[PDB]
Amino acid sequence: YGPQTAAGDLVFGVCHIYASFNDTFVHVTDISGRETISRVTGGMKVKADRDESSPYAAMLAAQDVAERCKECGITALHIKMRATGGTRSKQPGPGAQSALRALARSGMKIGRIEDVTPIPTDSTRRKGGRRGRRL
Amino acid sequence: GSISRPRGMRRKWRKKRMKRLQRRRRKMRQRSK
Amino acid sequence: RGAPLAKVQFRHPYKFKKVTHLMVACEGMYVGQYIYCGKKAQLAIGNVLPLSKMPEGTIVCNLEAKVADRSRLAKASGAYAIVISHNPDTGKSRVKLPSGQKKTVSSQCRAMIGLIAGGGRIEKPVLKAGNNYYRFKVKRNCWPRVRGVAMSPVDHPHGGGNHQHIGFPCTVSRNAPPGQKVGLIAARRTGRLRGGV
Amino acid sequence: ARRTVKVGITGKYGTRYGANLRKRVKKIEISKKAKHFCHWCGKFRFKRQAVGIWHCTSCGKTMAGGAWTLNTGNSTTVRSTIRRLREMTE
Amino acid sequence: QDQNINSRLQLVVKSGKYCLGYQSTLKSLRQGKSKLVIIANNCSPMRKSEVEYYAMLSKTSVHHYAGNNIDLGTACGKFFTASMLSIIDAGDSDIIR
Amino acid sequence: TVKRRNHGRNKKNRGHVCGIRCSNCGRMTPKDKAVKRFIVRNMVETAAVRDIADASVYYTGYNLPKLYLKMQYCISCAIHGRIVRVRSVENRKIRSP
Amino acid sequence: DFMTRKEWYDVVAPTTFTKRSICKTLVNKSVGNKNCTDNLKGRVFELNLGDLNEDESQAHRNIRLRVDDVVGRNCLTNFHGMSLTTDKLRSLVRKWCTLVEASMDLKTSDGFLLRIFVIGFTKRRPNQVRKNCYAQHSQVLRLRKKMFEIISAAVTKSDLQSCVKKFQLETIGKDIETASSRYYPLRDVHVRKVKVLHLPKFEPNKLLQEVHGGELPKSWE
RNA sequence: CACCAUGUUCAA
RNA sequence: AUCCACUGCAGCGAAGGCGUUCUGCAAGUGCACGUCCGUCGAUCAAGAAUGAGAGUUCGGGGAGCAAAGAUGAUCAGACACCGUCGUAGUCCGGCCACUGUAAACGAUGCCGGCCAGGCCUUGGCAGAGCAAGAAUCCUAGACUCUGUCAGGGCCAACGAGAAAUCCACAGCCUGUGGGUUCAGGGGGGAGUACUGUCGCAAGGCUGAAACUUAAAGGAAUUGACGGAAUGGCACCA
Ligand SMILES: [Zn+2]
Ligand SMILES: [Zn+2]
Repeated sequence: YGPQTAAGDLVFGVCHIYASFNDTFVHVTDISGRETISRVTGGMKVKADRDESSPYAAMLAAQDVAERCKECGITALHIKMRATGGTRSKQPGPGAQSALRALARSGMKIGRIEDVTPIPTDSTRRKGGRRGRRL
Repeated sequence: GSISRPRGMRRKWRKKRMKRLQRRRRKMRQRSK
Repeated sequence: RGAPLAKVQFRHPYKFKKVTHLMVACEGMYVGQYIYCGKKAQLAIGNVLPLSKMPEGTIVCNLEAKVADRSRLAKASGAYAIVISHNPDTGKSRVKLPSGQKKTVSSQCRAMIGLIAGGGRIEKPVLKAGNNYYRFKVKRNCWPRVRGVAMSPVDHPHGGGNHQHIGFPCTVSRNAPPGQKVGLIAARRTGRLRGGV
Repeated sequence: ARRTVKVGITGKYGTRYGANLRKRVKKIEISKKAKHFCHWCGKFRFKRQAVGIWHCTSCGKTMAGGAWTLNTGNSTTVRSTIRRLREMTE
Repeated sequence: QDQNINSRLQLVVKSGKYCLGYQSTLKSLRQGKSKLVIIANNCSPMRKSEVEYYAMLSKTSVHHYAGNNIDLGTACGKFFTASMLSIIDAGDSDIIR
Repeated sequence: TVKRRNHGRNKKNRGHVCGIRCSNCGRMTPKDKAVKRFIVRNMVETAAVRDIADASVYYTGYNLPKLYLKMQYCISCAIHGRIVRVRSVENRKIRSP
Repeated sequence: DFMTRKEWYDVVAPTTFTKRSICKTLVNKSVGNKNCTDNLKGRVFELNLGDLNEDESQAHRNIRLRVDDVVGRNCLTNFHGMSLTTDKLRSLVRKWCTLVEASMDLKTSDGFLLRIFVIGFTKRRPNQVRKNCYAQHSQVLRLRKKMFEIISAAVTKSDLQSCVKKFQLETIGKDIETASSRYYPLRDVHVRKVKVLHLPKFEPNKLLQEVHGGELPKSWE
């Protein structure tokens, strides 16, 4: 099933792409965000714990979410990319460009593109003491 | 590195050992008096 | 009582008279003060006005729990409640009680603006047994208090034994009959409180 | 001459009840016994009659506040918050 | 709001005539001696109103000091208090000007 | 053996400088001692710019949004992630990129 | 499997914006006692001005519209907030300048309470040789008082519809950067964010025919 | 950025 | 709880330290000046007031982080680094709570005089300019130039230094003396013991000796090494 509109129109959902260093969410929802349509993570497409953030897992996840959002009736995506943000890291993880390419090549039209990494006007004490994650 | 050759262990840690010694001594003399 | 009281004299509603009511005193209230009671009263210390004319930061005492009730909340020394929020949909109001709880009471309940007087009295350590003697001698027959481990098993579920001890868990149930409901009544937890409560 | 070093009004308790408790009761009893400032007449005359009751021997005023001191700190901040709330919802 | 009242008061007490006190002020108001009546902010409301009424009868000016009786005395150079102050002879003070 | 005339930091006329947190390590480093780089990237690199612009509606080359990061590093992580490299005693006095 | 129990609703924007038929939103259908109208009542959508007005010159502005009433498959969205884009204002902020920020809570005479946060940056004169173009603190206090009274004179004594229309036609920013040259020249003066804090009673017919004019587009179904 | 501890005495 | 970006060879404060906006309160420096006083000043044992963080005390608060603890890995071990929790603590208030230490550093006492050049920057004052929104008017706290006073730095002679380096000083020093305070006398033992004094305590300040030893130490050089970087290379890789 799907929505009904005139011939020359595009149904726009919003695709939140959560690209942290440990996983990768691809999350297609209604423009409100209130109604999830389909979300797939990089950990649903691989066996190893490592590959949850691999560029291949994010590709397969954004694929398998694009096919289902087409099944539902969504044709274009306003894209909202996100890193862990807050205090962790404002740099988007590896499986972000691969999710973008997956959606674009798969066939979803791409509207706006955005960065919604949570950032602080000022922040709570970051994890790891004064000396940080000594390695 | 940041420092030149402590001729023993870390001065902070031997300072700390001295403090522990000193209050053990203090307790032994508080036993008597 | 720990808080001072106030004889406050109003006029009679329908008689030529003067009704002298008695209410727990507000901190700062003095003799000859002209407190004001009603819906159109102003937000001044000591005034009694409905819980709806109060902005959402007001510090109140002598708070009612029901409409037409008369001051059943926040009445001990240094007690005060804080008006958190109002709801006009229901005509009700969330208030933060001295216990730290948040109670919802109708916005027609009347409070008194300010603190309850006589505050700071638990910040003095009673130094003698005689101080607490005189304390409770005017309240009720409850002091001193023999502890149950020091009794005999005929007098308390804790008594007896060759060493003074409780042989069973102190945390007793809530459905415990009256007579074995001694110890920690329906305790959700025990031990030292650390972190959050 | 000076009659005590640390003990103050707590000389009445002598040796009993513990130093750290006599400390607190000294801080409390100095204020309970002292004459406080009357913001009405401008004289340091408020004597504590009972717990929470303070009578001014000059002005004659009778005020309710404070077990051991005329004004608690929460009272002085409550006055300010109530004043500003009234100021804004004039 | 300017605060040179506390400065002109030094001039009044240096040279000029003042009446410190409720009764002195009322006597100056009953006669035609007073030119200004300063009133401490903490004064009793009833005495405040009484002095303001006497001043509106005498066509005299009243100034609310924004200080206590303690501060009014201190501004006068005094180690006592004063709720009222009557200024009979300004001298060189330049208050009402 | 003072290695730097400014002792690893740009603090001058200050007593205390706010301590910031390294981007990855999470180490508290003074705001002036930290090796800080405000970097601007794109949401998309040219390895994907054509493939996305061909499927976009409101974007194209020279039009995609950017990332503005401001990565702050401690000296350890800077040297490790080769944001900075050890320089000669004479090339340490070079302060312009 | 979950799409079987869902309908689509058209999201219709107010009179200010050119494009109205947008955002076919989803919801679970009705099972009798519980309907989906009160599930859509409050469904805030963030929508770019570049799509609400179809011009790319305004594509750096997200507008958050709140659903307030539904008619058939047409849910009526009113103004709830607006903001720049992170890309936009992070490109705006550069280093050696000085940013002046201002925040006001004002009333639009409709009862709407608005928070307005405006951002501006000091400007380099063309002949300038120094690198600073820093403003002084007294200069920034004066600029902020100017900002405050400009934003007031703009939004208050003007209904929320005209306020939104100005936010589109960003006259507040230009008025501020024009008046700034007397204290310190400002650049890129834009309203960073606008929020609706407290809104009055609903008045559904008012919502229907004053913030819209009717003309509800053809709700395809 | 898995983990990688040690090297008898004088003599050179 | 904290005030990102702006945020810096920037400012302020005696130092510790200080960063959202409006606002109350008192204050400081600098600058301008035919204002006043008229030596009232410099440095300071004793004394006094501030003094990061940790720590203690009494009452609250507890998001996040986190000693101890728990706990999963790693390991030969690993109550270590790494991971998940987690208590005190970090936050607020207090007779004006106590403590009174830091790589509290510029490892550089304070007051005064003189000290080549070039560059950047902060705040005034002075004199100029082609030098600024809406407009086109009009002025404008913006910008440019010059001078000067005060401040913050950078690089470049003489000099100094054991050198590193210093440079409005670490110069003016065997061609040694402007004034003043504090501290040091090879390395350890030892900032220990005893005693005194302050503190609730932790502890601060004060502070040896017996004995032991020929070097410790500082700067710089050449090589070697590096689980440091860069760049070449080898089928003994
Ligand atoms: Zn009195
Ligand atoms: Zn790091």
